[PDB]
Amino acid sequence: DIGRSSVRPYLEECTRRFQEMFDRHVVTRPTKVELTDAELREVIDDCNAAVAPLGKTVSDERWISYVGVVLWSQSPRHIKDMEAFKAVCVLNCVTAVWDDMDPALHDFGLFLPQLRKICEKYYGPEDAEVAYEAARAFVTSDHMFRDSPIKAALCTTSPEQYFRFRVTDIGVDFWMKMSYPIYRHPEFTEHAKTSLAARMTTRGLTIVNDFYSYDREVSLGQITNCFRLCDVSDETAFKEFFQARLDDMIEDIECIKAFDQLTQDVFLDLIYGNFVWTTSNKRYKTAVNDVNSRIQ
Amino acid sequence: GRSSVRPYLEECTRRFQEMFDRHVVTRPTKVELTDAELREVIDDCNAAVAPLGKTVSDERWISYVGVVLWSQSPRHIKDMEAFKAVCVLNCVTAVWDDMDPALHDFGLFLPQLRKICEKYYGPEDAEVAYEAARAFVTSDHMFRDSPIKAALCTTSPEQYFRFRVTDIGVDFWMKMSYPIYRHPEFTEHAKTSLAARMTTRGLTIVNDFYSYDREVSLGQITNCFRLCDVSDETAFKEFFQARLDDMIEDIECIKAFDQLTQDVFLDLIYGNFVWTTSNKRYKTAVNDVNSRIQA
Ligand SMILES: [Cl-]
Ligand SMILES: [Cl-]
Ligand SMILES: [Mg+2]
Ligand SMILES: [Mg+2]
Ligand SMILES: [Mg+2]
Ligand SMILES: [Mg+2]
Ligand SMILES: [Mg+2]
Ligand SMILES: [Mg+2]
Repeated sequence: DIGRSSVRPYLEECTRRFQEMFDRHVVTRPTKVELTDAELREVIDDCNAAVAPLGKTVSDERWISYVGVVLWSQSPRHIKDMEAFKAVCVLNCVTAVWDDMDPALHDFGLFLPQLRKICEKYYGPEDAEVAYEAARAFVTSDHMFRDSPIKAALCTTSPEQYFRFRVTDIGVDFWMKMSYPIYRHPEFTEHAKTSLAARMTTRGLTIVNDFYSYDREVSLGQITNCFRLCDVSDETAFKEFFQARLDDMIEDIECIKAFDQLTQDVFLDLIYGNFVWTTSNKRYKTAVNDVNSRIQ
Repeated sequence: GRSSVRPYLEECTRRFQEMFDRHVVTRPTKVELTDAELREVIDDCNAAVAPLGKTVSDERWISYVGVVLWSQSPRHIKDMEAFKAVCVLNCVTAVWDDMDPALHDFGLFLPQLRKICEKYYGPEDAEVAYEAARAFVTSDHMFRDSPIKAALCTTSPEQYFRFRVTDIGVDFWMKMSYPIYRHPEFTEHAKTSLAARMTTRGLTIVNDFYSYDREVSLGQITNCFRLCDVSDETAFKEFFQARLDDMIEDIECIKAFDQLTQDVFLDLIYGNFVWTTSNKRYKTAVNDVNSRIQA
């Protein structure tokens, strides 16, 4: 129970083992994108404008905590479109607010038009439609699976059922479909649109996020977390589960290395950069705080 | 030795059927097209593949189209124009799947896919259907001799079925079939591809078993039974049971979806099995309705 309410006893060791895995299997360190003050302010003002119809104010410190995943987990050496980068910054942030909101305040009529306005600001006409549909599908999925029997079944049955749910629910399909304009790389664009890009990266993103967001999520009655599949109060069982998940991440990373050079660079910067950001995000460091609290 | 699953044909067919009777129960049913409807479908198919220069016989079309007739969910059909579109799109992209890639002319074929979608679908639905068709034929082409395909199909079942979510065409299927039903929940699962991911393994394991002999003889590697030594009876049976286990788990989780959506999901998997066991394409290594379409 309370023994199952936290992965704190494993925090240091799992962090060390995560990093050791990346040093061995990815090697290349992720890179932080440095926005100018003008760029950061533009992103944040677009974020505020988009969530203002929903009546909640979001502090700069909160936005900065949301945006760090984009700053850390894109692929700076391959960036060609900084407008598409800023779009991903904004879209990520405003839908992370949605992910944190009480569903009672999920106003599709007010929010969906703001998502379209973002896409139309930053993307060409064709890209705007691809990014928008993926944003729409992400916020719709997050809404419709709150207290759903489907989510309960897919999250409590097996790791295979759980990660299949997370391809969409964690947002990585959305991410790939709004991020391919950053790179203008033909192969990457196709893997993004088939969702093979998302499926290749789902476990490495999800396992890392689930470990560090476990304590917050169980305190909030949130069940979408693979470590609820094991008794985290049982050290031996946890260790076995955790090794199985490292094995999952490793197999994925090695198969990702079969993709073309630019595509695998982007895929691996995403997985490894998310890890680096996750270990520095105060959202993931106490059960409830001013940057991870539920938005009432 | 590993060239054939023929020794297991009878047992595996019986066990598939037993599994379905225990876990699905509800039988699929065949859509009966009128003569005019079937002729409209076949005319559109021929018109679409005509620019590619290879004639396709009525018998071959009827072979391709059976999967749509058997694997939709007739109780819930509301839009027979969308149904006919799925018939045409399935068949013409099946021809593409059988073609030598030297014959893959995107500039001639892609506008034929758009013309089909624009005939049968509303404007939003036509874009969704067309994008999925484009994605399907581009994937089939770009993976024909790709190291990515080798890596995903030789590493583990997990990597293989991940590749099949697109390659077998099921994501395509869901995104062009939701208009048949106009069921709001089904439409969203189609668009997230959750629908496709729930049904991939039950469709792929069946198709792989019955297309193994043909595929191995053409040097096609996209088949999960190449992950086991099919010449080792003990190893095969262990592998085959693990695949039955996968289908069973998927089906039991599908039953958590809403009633109509799960009817559609399970009719797809079980109807595909019914059609596969009566399609002559899946009965010899090469015959006149499964031969490679070479240049
Ligand atoms: Cl949750
Ligand atoms: Cl193949
Ligand atoms: Mg979430
Ligand atoms: Mg969350
Ligand atoms: Mg989380
Ligand atoms: Mg194929
Ligand atoms: Mg084939
Ligand atoms: Mg096959």
